[PDB]
Amino acid sequence: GAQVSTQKTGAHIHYTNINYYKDAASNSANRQDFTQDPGKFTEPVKDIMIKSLPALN
Amino acid sequence: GAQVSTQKTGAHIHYTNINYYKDAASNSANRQDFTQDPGKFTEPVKDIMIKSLPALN
Amino acid sequence: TSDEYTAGGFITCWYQTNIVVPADAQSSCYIMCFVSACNDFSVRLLKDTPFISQQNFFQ
Amino acid sequence: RVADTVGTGPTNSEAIPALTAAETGHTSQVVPGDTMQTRHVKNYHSRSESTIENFLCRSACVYFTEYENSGAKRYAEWVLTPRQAAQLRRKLEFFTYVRFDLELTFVITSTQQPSTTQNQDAQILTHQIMYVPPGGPVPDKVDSYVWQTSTNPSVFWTEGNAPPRMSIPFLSIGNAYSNFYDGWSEFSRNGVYGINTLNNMGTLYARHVNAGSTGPIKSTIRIYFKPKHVKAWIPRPPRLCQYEKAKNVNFQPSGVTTTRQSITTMTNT
Amino acid sequence: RVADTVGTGPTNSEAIPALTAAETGHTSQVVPGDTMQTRHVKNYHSRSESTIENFLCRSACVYFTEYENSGAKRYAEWVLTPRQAAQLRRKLEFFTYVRFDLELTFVITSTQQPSTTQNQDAQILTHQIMYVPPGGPVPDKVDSYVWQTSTNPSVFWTEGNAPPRMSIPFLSIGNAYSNFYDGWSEFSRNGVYGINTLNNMGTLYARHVNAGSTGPIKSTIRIYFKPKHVKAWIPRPPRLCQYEKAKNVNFQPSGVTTTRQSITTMTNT
Amino acid sequence: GYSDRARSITLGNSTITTQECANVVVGYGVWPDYLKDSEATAEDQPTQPDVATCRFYTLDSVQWQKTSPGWWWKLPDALSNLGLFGQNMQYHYLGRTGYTVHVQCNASKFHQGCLLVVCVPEAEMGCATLDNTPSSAELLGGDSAKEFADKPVASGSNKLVQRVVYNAGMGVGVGNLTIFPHQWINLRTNNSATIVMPYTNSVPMDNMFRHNNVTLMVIPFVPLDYCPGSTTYVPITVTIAPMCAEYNGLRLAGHQ
Amino acid sequence: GYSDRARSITLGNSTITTQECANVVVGYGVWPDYLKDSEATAEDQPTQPDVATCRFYTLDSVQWQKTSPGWWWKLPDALSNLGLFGQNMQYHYLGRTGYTVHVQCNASKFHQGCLLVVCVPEAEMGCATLDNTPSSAELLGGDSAKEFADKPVASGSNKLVQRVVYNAGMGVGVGNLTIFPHQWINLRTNNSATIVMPYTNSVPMDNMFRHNNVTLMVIPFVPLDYCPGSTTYVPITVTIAPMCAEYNGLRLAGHQ
Amino acid sequence: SITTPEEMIEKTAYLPCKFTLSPEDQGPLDIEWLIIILYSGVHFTSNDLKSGDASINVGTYQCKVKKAPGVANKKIHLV
Amino acid sequence: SITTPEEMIEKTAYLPCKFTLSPEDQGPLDIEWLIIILYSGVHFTSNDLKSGDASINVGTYQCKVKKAPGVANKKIHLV
Amino acid sequence: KVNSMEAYQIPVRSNEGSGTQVFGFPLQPGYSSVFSRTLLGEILNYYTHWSGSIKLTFM
Repeated sequence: GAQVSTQKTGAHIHYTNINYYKDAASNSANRQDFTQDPGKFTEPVKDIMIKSLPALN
Repeated sequence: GAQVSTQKTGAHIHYTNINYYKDAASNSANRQDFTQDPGKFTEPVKDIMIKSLPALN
Repeated sequence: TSDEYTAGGFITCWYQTNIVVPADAQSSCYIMCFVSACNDFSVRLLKDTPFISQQNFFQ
Repeated sequence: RVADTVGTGPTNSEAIPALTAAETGHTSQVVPGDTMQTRHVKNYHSRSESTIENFLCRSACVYFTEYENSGAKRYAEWVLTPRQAAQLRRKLEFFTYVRFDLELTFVITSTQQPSTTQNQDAQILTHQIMYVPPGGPVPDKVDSYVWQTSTNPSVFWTEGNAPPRMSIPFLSIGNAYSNFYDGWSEFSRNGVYGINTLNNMGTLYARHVNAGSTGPIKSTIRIYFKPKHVKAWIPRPPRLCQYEKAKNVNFQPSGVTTTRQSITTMTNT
Repeated sequence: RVADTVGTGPTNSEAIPALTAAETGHTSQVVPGDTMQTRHVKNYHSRSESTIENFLCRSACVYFTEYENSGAKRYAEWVLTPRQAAQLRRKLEFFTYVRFDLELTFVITSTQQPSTTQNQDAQILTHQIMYVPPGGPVPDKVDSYVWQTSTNPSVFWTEGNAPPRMSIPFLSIGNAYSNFYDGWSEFSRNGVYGINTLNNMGTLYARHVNAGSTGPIKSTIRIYFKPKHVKAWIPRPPRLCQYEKAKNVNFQPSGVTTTRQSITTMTNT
Repeated sequence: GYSDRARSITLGNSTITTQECANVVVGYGVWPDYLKDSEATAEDQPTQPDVATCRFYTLDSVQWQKTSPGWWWKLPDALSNLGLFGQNMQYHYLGRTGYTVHVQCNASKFHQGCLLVVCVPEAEMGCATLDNTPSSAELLGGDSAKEFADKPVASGSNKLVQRVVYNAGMGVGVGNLTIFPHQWINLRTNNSATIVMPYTNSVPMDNMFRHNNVTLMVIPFVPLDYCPGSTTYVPITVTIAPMCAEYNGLRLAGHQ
Repeated sequence: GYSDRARSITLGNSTITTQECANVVVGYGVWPDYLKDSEATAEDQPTQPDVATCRFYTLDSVQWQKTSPGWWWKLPDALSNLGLFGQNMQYHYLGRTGYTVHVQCNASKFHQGCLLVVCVPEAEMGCATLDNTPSSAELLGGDSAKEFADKPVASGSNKLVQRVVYNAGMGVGVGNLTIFPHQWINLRTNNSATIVMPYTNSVPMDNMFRHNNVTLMVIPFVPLDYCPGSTTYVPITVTIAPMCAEYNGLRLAGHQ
Repeated sequence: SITTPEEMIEKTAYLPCKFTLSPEDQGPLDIEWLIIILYSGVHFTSNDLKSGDASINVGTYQCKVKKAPGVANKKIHLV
Repeated sequence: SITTPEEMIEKTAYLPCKFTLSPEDQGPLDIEWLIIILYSGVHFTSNDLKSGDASINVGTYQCKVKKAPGVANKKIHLV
Repeated sequence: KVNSMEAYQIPVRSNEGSGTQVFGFPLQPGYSSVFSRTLLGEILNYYTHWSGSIKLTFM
């Protein structure tokens, strides 16, 4: 039950992982979660605002 | 002869195990047995008792 | 353990109507209480009890 | 998975779930939605930590004892039993009959004792732990030939390493161990009561293999039991009173519970 | 992958990306090529080190404390909390609610104390660390029976080995931990403010198992927290002021920022 | 059309009828049976008396008073001198059996009180003197009930039993004895109580003179109370039937 | 297999169980409901508290004596100061609801007596002085029962109420009150009485402070009688649950 | 935790020492006042002082409340 | 294990010291009485004292029965 | 009352009134001395947390 994942590499390879314990709080940190969604804190308006259009008309 | 099982996880992943010794008293504890049967100690009557019906009639 | 954040509430009993007996019956009675858990009950974080103690090895 | 609440509304009928007879010996199986209006609540709770295994499968100090590298006490002995301590004894005696393998751990430590001896440089100490099954020869001295351990299990251990650890299976002549025995070992009914040979697990001996130094040192061994692969039968009421002896169930009479100020007091007095 | 620059040329139109209304509460989303001519620049940069995990997942000293093998202080105790130190507290309080597992490490060290005792040869020291969950019995002395650790987790460790390390899951009764609590634990609104039982994680106890020597020694334990598997909600403004207490948010008023010489000065005064 | 209050139990040449019964409690859900081939260890052929041994035996009666603490009976000892059950345990080295225990107490509507009837496995009790162990004579009464005490017993180099009622002689809470198979005799609702117990041991059979597998306890949680002019003498009667009884190891009679 | 004598009623967070009930009387055959779109006149959106308002409220208890004439309660007034039902009628201009009324009185077999429990629509009563009209304080008791008289009341320029029992305060025969929804508490047979009343008015809703749609009357037709040594204090308890309650016209709290 | 652990009482003088116990606290309870009176298993105003009132009825007066592992103090300036 | 290790004999006085040996016990057997007599590999009443009778025929008299690893004692008050 | 069987008895009688109280205790299953020694309470005192509904039976 081995997991093969990709390593952090430069721009312009794999590693193997096996879990030994039974609790899942014993596992290693999730360092490869690169999900973003800034539209909650930024631009949180009810009506959408187009960039080229005047904010108030 | 590896065994892949599921780890304890929250609500709302696997781990691997291999036995090394020959006796089976050398194995790890069975922590995932979630079998229940409380009807021996509780409700141990010869005639079944329905909830909505009077206990004695 | 005792905690004011996780307070549980209060359980009380009152006389809806009086106890009524005939002549030659005892007007004083007793009631008994039993406590059991429902099928949605569970516990967590196994720890040592504050009920048993020891000062020397039992013999 | 623990049960989930079912939603209910108002009722007016001859169905009476709240009324019963406790004289039957039966625990009522009423849900909250039998006596009130309830919403639907999916429950994700799990009773995983309440299993007999998880409840019992932790290491516990059951005994500790000392010995010296010089003087009268050169070796230690102890008849294996979990009734000497309070905590594991009280957990185990939730049941009448148990059946488990054992995991055994040792914590051995040494301390230098006060003396007037001078120029003391100490070498590393190795310890021997020997288990004698019931019936075998026992060591009358530190240098006794029985330490040859031809058949008896032995564990040699040098200070500074990991603690020694071994697995012991179920050794009872009977099908299950017994926490309680209402009877005598003599058919006449004379002799000691509550004593039998079902849970006899032999004796433990401990010594220094070398003396190490020209000055006095004292070692202590602490023994740890961990039950594994557990089975248990017949639940029993928890021990209300303080244990007094290791061999029997003797006790001193104690109040059913603590006392408050009155029957309507919401605090503990 | 971070965004890539788009190439643009000259413009003359009624499109006005540079003009907006900040009163709306909306951050403008203008690229450089909205107000100047730009070339095409593919960008290979990555925001991998700015994830909440990488930002929080490093070990940090949160507390350290001492005990001796002789004298009044034979054992140490500490209520687990990350608010005693400044650095991890300030990083964690970027958010209102967090949810994480913990990785716990210990660094235990010993030092010989000055004395007139002679012929001192010391044996190796073993230490016991015991975690008591909130509600359980606590040790009144070094030899207290509670050190039996029948159920409470314990870690034995001998000087010279690797540091001990264990994993602790999310233990909150509430869905998420709380860094801030605007309220009281009393419905009356009397009593201490900003205090609740959501983030109570129990107490830690530490002792010498053996005394080792005939002369005095003093040990120190340092505790290290590492958050794992992190989730966080509601971003908060960083702490401008110097922390004063562990239990509350009290502070001393401080300037919004540093002061320069004038509004056109390009240096820091 | 019948009443769940009326029940009749027939065993051997005996039959008991009760017009006011709560129901029957069945051990741990297990009806008694005989030992099977894949669970045995002793190799000789067993004897099964059946109708001769499996039948109701009625013991002496005790009087429920307004201040009575309670009574106890070791099941194997209780029937050790009664009929062919007693003879068969006298001539054999190993025995095996279950029980049907029926407790009886009637009174009028005015009479009030409640008794707990419980079958406790391995009811190992403690001596008043901490060093000593309780004497056999003190622990066992073959043809007579053993009585609990209300006040604590004094420990003066004796072999007595700590028969404190609120500790049930076993140093445990008396209100927690409900885990064990049990029924309640409530004078306003109940008349009798019935428990069917299977064979409970860690070994397949056992010697029946040096070991008591189960003990019957009757304890009044609510005292007996009546106004003047009502009957003042109220007895309690116990009737016990062995079930699926088998014996191995035939030899000269006696226990030594 | 069950007994028609045992009934359980569950409303909101409350539940009532009676082991000795005659049955349930249902208004005029009409179970309470909410107002429909084709019967309404007021146009704003109504509020429906449900579990918060529809639930059992228990009032003070009265003592049944050997010479008691009877008691009366205006339903809207009775619960005007009780919980969220009271708050909702305080902040609103229009309300609409039905009721479940449960009357309770237990006694032993020896105790004898019979009570009529009746829900009377528009129980408009008369003053002792012919020119005047009965005072509000005399007609209404929010947290207390109003008592009938046996002797006629004296008319001397006052605003009292002719509370004669044999005229039911409404100048009509008391034995003819049976047309209205009713049940009889007969101590030898009955224990409690239950009526489910729907909303009864000539208008779709009404203001609940200046109009009482229904009045509950409890009248002993046979007196209470017991021989010496029996319990002498016998109470009567009244429990009322609003049903399908809705409110319109939100404004500042108060009635003026 | 003691409520208002710093205050000045200017004036029979009532010195408040109301306290709270953490779930972790489980050791024996010990109460001490300083300048005078000690409570172990000037006069205290509450018979049920164990519940959480360590107030007393009479420089700087210090109230020390100790339940292992928690330790709390309160300083009051009586003028 | 000695039977009834605490008793008072009030009165030739017979002091009982009947004992039992655990399967574990295998060391040499040594019997000692205190106040007097010692048995190693007042007068003992049993010729076969090794079988399990350490009784003797004659303050507090203590019977010590030692077979490694088991050790048992019995105190008798002779009046 | 604790050193007797009277701790388990709840007294009731015939009153010259109605609406008086019979008993009251808080919802503290493992901490209150009313519950802490019951079979549920003994089990609870091995665990830091608890959740679920409870059943009180009165006879």
